[PDB]
Amino acid sequence: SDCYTELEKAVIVLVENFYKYVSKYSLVKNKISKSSFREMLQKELNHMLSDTGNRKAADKLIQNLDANHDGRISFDEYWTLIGGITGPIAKLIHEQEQQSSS
Amino acid sequence: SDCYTELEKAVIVLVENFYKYVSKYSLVKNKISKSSFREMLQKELNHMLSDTGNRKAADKLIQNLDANHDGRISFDEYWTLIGGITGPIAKLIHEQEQQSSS
Repeated sequence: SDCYTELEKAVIVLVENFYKYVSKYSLVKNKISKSSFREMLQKELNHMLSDTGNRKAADKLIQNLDANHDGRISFDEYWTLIGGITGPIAKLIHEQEQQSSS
Repeated sequence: SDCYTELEKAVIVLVENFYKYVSKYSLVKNKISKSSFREMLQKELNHMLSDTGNRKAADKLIQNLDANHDGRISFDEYWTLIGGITGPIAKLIHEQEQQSSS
């Protein structure tokens, strides 16, 4: 009796927040523009973004990925883009759930 | 009135599921063993792991990271390790919460 850990439902929810944008197998034959990652990020990850710098740290990754990428999408592509925003604010996140020791 | 998106609380929860293992700033002077990632993964991400192959897809990353890494932990280290397990099962996740079209 197992509850499904928050982390684990969350790895499910992150996998859906990406796979919603393809038809199940379709990583080349039906796919988004990589230019929607940086835009969908301003809808589904909106509460840490306002400074706009956190979004500039998405758009830097787009161009870095374009240089290497025909649009054979990889599952690893989206995951390695999220880690380029989740970084400068990453300390600040852990410190917001505390807020009592700067 | 904003609710805090599941994805976004979940990026918080992932950031906590890592930073709980350092004293806030301490990434070199107080830090975990990289051998704890592959082990803690068998506790907090337990419901997709049983096959044990998904865990061998963690331990493969550890050895790849050791060759490059004194233990100056980055925030990006943990995040790029989670993507090495979240991959072969990644399609299977998106297919499980649907289950109605193989």
